[PDB]
Amino acid sequence: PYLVAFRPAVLVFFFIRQPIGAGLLAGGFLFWQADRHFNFGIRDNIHNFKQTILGFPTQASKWETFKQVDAQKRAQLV
Amino acid sequence: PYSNTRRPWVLRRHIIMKNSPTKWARKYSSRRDEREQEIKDDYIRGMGE
Amino acid sequence: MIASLAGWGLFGVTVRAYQQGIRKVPFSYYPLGYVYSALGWVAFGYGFNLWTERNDKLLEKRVEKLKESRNLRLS
Amino acid sequence: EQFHLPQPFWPTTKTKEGEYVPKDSIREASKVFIGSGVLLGGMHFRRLMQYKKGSARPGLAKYLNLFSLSKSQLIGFPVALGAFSFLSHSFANLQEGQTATGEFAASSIASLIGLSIFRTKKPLSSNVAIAVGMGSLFGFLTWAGNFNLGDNSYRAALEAGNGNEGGFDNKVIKTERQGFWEGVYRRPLSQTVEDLGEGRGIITQ
Amino acid sequence: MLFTSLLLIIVYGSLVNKSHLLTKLINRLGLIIIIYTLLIHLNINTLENLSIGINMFNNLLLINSFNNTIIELILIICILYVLLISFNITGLSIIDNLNYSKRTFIVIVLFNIIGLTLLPLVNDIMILFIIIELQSYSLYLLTAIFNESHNSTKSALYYFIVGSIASFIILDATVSIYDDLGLTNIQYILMYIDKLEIFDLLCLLFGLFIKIGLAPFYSYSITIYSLSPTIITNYISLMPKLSILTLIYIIMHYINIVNNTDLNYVISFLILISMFIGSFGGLNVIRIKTLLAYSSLLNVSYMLLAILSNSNESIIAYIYYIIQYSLTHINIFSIILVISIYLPIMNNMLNVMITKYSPIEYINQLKNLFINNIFIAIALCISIFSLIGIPPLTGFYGKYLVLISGLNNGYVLLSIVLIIASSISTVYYATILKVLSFDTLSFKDIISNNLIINTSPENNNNEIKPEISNVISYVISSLTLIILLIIIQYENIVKGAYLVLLYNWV
Amino acid sequence: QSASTLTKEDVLTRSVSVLRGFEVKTKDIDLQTTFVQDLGMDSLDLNDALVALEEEFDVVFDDKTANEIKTVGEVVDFVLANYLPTEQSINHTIR
Amino acid sequence: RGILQLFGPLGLWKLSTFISSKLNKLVFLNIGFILEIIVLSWLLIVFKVSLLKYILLLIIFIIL
Amino acid sequence: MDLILLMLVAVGLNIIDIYIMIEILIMGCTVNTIYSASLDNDMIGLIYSLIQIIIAGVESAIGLSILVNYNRIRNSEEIE
Amino acid sequence: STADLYGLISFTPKRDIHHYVIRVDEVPGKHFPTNTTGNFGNTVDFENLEPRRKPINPYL
Amino acid sequence: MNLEILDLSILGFYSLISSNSFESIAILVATIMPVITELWYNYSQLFALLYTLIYVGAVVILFVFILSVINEKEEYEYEYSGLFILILVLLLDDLDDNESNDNDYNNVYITDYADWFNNYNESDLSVIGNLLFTEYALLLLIISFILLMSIIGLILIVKKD
Ligand SMILES: CCCCCCCCCCCCCCCCCC(=O)OC[C@H](COP(=O)(O)OCCN)OC(=O)CCCCCCCCCCCCCCCCC
Ligand SMILES: CCCCCCCCCCCCCCCCCC(=O)OC[C@H](COP(=O)(O)OCCN)OC(=O)CCCCCCCCCCCCCCCCC
Ligand SMILES: CCCCCCCCCCCCCCCCCC(=O)OC[C@H](COP(=O)(O)OCCN)OC(=O)CCCCCCCCCCCCCCCCC
Ligand SMILES: CCCCCCCCCCCCCCCCCC(=O)OC[C@H](COP(=O)(O)OCCN)OC(=O)CCCCCCCCCCCCCCCCC
Ligand SMILES: CCCCCCCCCCCC(=O)OC[C@H](COP(=O)(O)OCC[N+](C)(C)C)OC(=O)CCCCCCCCCCC
Ligand SMILES: CCCCCCCCCCCC(=O)OC[C@H](COP(=O)(O)OCC[N+](C)(C)C)OC(=O)CCCCCCCCCCC
Ligand SMILES: CCCCCCCCCCCC(=O)OC[C@H](COP(=O)(O)OCC[N+](C)(C)C)OC(=O)CCCCCCCCCCC
Repeated sequence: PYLVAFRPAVLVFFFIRQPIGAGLLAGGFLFWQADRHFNFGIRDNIHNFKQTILGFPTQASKWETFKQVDAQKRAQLV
Repeated sequence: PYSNTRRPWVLRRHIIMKNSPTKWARKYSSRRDEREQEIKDDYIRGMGE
Repeated sequence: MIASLAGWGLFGVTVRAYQQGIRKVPFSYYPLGYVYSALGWVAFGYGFNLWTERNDKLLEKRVEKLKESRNLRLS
Repeated sequence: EQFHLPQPFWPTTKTKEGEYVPKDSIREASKVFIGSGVLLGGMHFRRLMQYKKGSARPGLAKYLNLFSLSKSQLIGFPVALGAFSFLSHSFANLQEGQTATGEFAASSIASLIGLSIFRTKKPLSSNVAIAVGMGSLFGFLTWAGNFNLGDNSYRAALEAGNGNEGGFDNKVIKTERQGFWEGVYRRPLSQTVEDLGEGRGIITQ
Repeated sequence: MLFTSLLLIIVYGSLVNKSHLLTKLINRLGLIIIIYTLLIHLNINTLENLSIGINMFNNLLLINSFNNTIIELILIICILYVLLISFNITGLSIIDNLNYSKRTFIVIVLFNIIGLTLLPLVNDIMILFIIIELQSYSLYLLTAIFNESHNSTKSALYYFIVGSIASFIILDATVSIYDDLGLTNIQYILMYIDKLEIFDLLCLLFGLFIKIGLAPFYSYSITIYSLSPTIITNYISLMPKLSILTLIYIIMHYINIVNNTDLNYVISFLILISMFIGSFGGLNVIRIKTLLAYSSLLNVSYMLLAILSNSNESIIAYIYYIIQYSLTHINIFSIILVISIYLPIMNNMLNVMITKYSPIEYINQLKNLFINNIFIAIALCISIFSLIGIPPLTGFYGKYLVLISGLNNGYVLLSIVLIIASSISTVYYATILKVLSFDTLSFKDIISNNLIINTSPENNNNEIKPEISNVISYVISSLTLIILLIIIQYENIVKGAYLVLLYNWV
Repeated sequence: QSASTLTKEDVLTRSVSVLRGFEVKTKDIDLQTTFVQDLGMDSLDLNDALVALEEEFDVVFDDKTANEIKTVGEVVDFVLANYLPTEQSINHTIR
Repeated sequence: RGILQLFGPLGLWKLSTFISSKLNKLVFLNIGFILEIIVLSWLLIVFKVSLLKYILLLIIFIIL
Repeated sequence: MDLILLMLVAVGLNIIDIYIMIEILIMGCTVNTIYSASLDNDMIGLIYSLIQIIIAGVESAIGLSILVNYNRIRNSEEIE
Repeated sequence: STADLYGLISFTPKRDIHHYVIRVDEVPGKHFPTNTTGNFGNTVDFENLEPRRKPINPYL
Repeated sequence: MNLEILDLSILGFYSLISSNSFESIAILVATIMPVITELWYNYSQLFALLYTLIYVGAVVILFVFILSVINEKEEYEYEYSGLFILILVLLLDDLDDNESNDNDYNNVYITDYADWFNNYNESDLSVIGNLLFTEYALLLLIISFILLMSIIGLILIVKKD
């Protein structure tokens, strides 16, 4: 629980000593929080790019498999 | 209560603590997730029988 | 079994005789060393023969099972 | 009639005609080329950071110099590996499978392409000498069955009944040829004529 | 017995006064402890009863006839090593007093023997991590026993750092498996052998490969073995391999159940590189211990081929090879410790500095051994020819049995490469023999009164004074004749290795 | 690491440059070049040069040698035989 | 005295000297060197096994 | 960023900085054990976590003593 | 005979995910340190346990 | 806003620019504190407190060794780095924080169902001790053995006598 007590102390001293390094680090931190909160989808699309290029089953890959089974099963009944 | 079951942030963001042979395999190697995706696909394929 | 233990004692004589050459002493120096060396390897030789006699008994019992296992395969 | 030469080749599974869907050579070479250039270039700029962090420590500097790559090696290595992957897959598609000759050609050409880039200040004949040596090693690697014979090993054959577990019997004669790891007491004389041919003591004199 | 007697020795060593004689006598008590440990272990553990595999201590440990043989081998080799610190190796105080100046030498050995013997028995991931730390920590403490030596401490720092990285890799592998399955016992994990990620066990093997000095992690072991005292290098270069390789065999026995050929290829890649480095690495070296470090790397590659093939022929190959290689390792280091007595003394170019820890440090310090002691020189030649693989020495059958298992499993490339590796490494094995003998005739009639042995006095000038002490001479004689004359009993010894089972049964 | 990397040509070359920055009669300095005659240094100038040559090579002349030095070549001989690199911290070497 | 020496003792001696000189530069006590090699080997776990022969070709390039 | 070994720049240029990296790396294993054990409601994982912490502290002391004696060896003249 | 004996000993029977040796003699969970009766998810009856797979001793 | 992300962002910045050995002994403490707090608030408060009890004692012993070995080397030395290369490196690192690629395991939330069968209700430390001192008592006694070896090991390394 000690980070809750120390965080105000470390953050202000971080801005005092290195205001530009702190603003850049804090600015990038807020930007990703805006991406998650406002559903910009920038971090998700990067994740979807990494999985596609590294051979992982993507979200679209798993949904394509379902659609292939769905069309296969329907014809099996019709 | 419904909650996520993700690993701690310090585990997946610390510059040093996130590096290990098995963590790199889990993050960059698709060998594990290819096998486990087969199990999930069998669930929907086997519905018709 | 005397013939086998005779060779083991003769191996122990060779071990002592080779040691004398290592230490650069005449091979007649301290003749009791050959008697000590001969008995030490007769003791090892007697235990060695018990080990090998046990091994042949165990090998036969395992081979009988292995032959039954092979007969099933050859069909 | 064809010459009857010995055929010292380890057993391999032979794909039936109509099988062997080919592998996309450009696509496979693209992954090797891009992935290698990213790593080699990325590890290069990672080591420059280690240089800047410390340059007054001889211990760190000595170790960094061993792993340091020149500019022509940072370009030549991905190109040689990419050409290798492309030519290995391209020749494999041509021959309906991978052969030691195909790997010898792919490795020597890939080596010579890379050597002419990051070994510019050496005689041309020197680069060809290394390329022939490099190509022979990979051709030997394929000839020996890569890292393991796999399903063509004797242990695999022994588990499939294609070994010699049951022994031999001369009364049994087989029209079809024996397995690679199988030995027999007596053979059809037609098989000997197929192997050796007639002549110097087979059938005729 | 080991644990109980260690506690008494720990307390007793701190009670009595400090003297070289008392430390030497305390070392002899350590010799008696290991002998009683062997007698007690033999009295209760037999190959026929342990064939099935018996669980102990809430299934934390699992002893079978394959594990039991290695435990007895470890105890026997540890007996031979303690004779070095419990008796005179040279007989001259300037050299021998080093082995008696550290009272905790025997205590650390008994600490490590416990870790060595328990490691092949591990049946749980929690106890696997605990024991591999117990073995590693004792090795670090033994590497630093001579704390007034700059090189000995520097080696222990290198050993600690590299061995801690490997341990973290080993721990990280077990944590990943526990995360996958939620299970800690090996036999429970075997029930899910088809569903856990098998490469999580390759990470476990990678940490074990670091601790045996396999390539590409060979650099630290070559450095450490050369910098450590010859008495320390004798132990640390052999003992960890007896236990870890046995554990690797058991792990690879479980891995082969699922038959993952991708995992077999990565290990084959490490074996191939280690053969290349082990053979070409030793060609341009001047230190004998650096040369033997590459020899160790090469012989480990040979054994790992038998471990990789992992069949019925592999049990016989690995068991026989590990026994005969340990004896050859013990025999060579025993001779190297002895023959420091034939070193010339000054009364200079290159400013060569020789220390008391490693009096024999360069290959050319073995010069004229054929003249100084022909019987010892031949004993060293027989051992070196065994490493070469000259039949009918023990080293020939080791390579022959390894090749059988390797070729039976389809490892055509590795079988050819090792035989090429054997030919390449023969070049630096022959260089030892060239130094020993090749200048015999052009130097036979020379006056050499400047040797270390000449500093010793004479008792009466009417007695016969042996030049080498009794115990160390008998051990060298015994091991050399075993290496030479193994053809007599080879058939009986290999029939015994047939009975050593690892869940073969039928 | 802890060994000299000095050659006779480098030590002479560095010695000449350090001696060139002084007020010497001639700039043509070789091994046989004497300090009193060729360069023209009195008691104090010579010891200024010796300390200057000390700082350049990180060596310290002993009192016996310094009082008895005559030629430039003697300095080059002294530096080659006595130079040692300074010990580094426990981290500079192993890391 | 020609090609059978190049493909023989004299040729292999030059090859051995070149290779052994490279390997002698890789044995030195340095924490950073062995840590880099240990971490580099982790890529064998990450990489798919089909890439082994490309790593083998890359390693022979580095020998040069 | 991990595959280009970015962690090699984050480790400091002293021998003690290597010790800290080892402690942090091992601490990553324990956090992963605690996380899995808590989700599964399994006390065997927490017993494992406790063992890792004690053992990791043992090697920290053993490594420190080696580094302590290494520094003493350099300061060996001790004419005082 | 020598050739026949080596053929028997050196043959390695195949292992897969369907047949291999697991050294567990009894089912766990008959007793717990506390709260042995949990969610009643332990459906194994230790009063009527079927015989286990006894290991084979080839020398017996 | 998960403020632990910002804390690790600052820590990664200071690990790249750290120069002397005192800053490294501060990176360690700057690492244990995020671990302790996150364990306290998410997974295990018992092990959050065990970390504090054990690691702090190790940290101070680590700090006191820095005093005896500090050797003037890195106060006056120079580093180059570059602010742009530091921040770009941290940006690329921050892009990929998915240690696992099972999207369903990372996205779909789960629950557990409570039951009243456990009427003997005690802390996790009592169960850990119950098993550690009864079933895994061998593990405890080996750990005691390893702690004894360290005591002997530290003396035979450091003590001149
Ligand atoms: C948003 C982007 C995120 C980027 C994340 C990755 C970080 C940058 C690292 C560069 C990429 C290399 C690593 C890629 C993942 C590891 C390799 C892999 O798993 O394969 C992925 C890639 C595509 O193969 P794919 O068929 O799609 O995967 C299987 C699908 N069933 O297979 C490949 O072709 C990858 C290329 C590998 C070939 C080059 C490497 C060999 C030459 C360099 C060797 C490096 C040093 C040697 C190390 C070993 C030393 C003993
Ligand atoms: C991404 C970083 C680079 C990748 C490094 C990979 C490290 C692990 C790979 C295994 C090799 C372990 C050997 C030790 C690692 C070498 C460390 C290193 O990379 O240093 C390079 C070294 C120095 O060479 P040098 O050119 O003088 O220095 C560069 C000057 N700017 O140059 C060398 O000498 C390296 C070669 C060492 C010998 C390895 C040979 C292994 C066997 C390969 C051939 C296999 C034989 C069978 C062939 C038949 C099959 C085709
Ligand atoms: C009928 C008899 C049959 C028996 C003969 C069998 C041997 C045949 C092999 C012959 C090839 C070796 C003979 C020629 C090699 C000469 C080496 C050489 O001269 O160095 C070349 C170069 C260094 O340049 P440098 O020598 O200084 O000057 C150039 C002179 N024109 O440096 C180089 O370019 C050398 C190339 C770098 C090393 C490549 C390593 C590749 C892998 C190792 C090859 C062996 C693989 C063994 C694998 C298992 C090992 C355990
Ligand atoms: C109650 C709050 C206490 C902390 C408030 C002060 C905030 C400063 C940073 C605290 C920790 C944040 C992460 C820093 C890790 C250590 C890296 C470091 O070297 O310290 C940073 C400090 C700033 O020095 P600076 O001039 O900016 O950089 C060097 C320029 N050549 O260089 C220094 O050496 C000064 C360090 C002073 C001693 C700090 C000891 C560590 C205390 C950490 C407790 C909190 C745990 C971390 C919580 C934040 C996580 C990021
Ligand atoms: C300066 C001297 C130079 C060299 C001179 C050579 C002299 C040779 C003397 C031989 C004496 C002799 O004849 O020994 C023979 C005896 C008795 O044999 P058995 O019990 O009937 O076994 C039957 C033998 N078969 C199978 C050939 C029929 O066995 C021995 O003792 C064996 C010798 C020991 C060799 C070491 C291996 C065994 C130990 C196992 C530990 C792993
Ligand atoms: C039950 C069977 C064994 C029975 C005997 C075993 C114990 C012998 C002890 C007797 C006392 C003694 O050794 O006395 C010491 C003697 C003499 O030493 P020296 O070098 O001549 O010194 C000179 C002595 N002066 C100055 C008095 C002349 O040494 C010996 O003779 C050495 C022979 C040792 C035999 C070891 C056998 C090992 C077998 C290993 C199998 C694995
Ligand atoms: C496989 C088909 C059959 C081949 C049989 C084996 C022949 C091997 C070549 C002879 C080497 C020799 O004899 O090594 C002896 C030679 C002696 O060289 P030197 O004359 O003193 O010149 C050298 C000194 N100089 C130039 C200054 C005058 O040491 C060497 O060069 C050292 C290199 C050893 C490499 C050995 C590898 C063997 C691999 C074999 C399989 C490829």
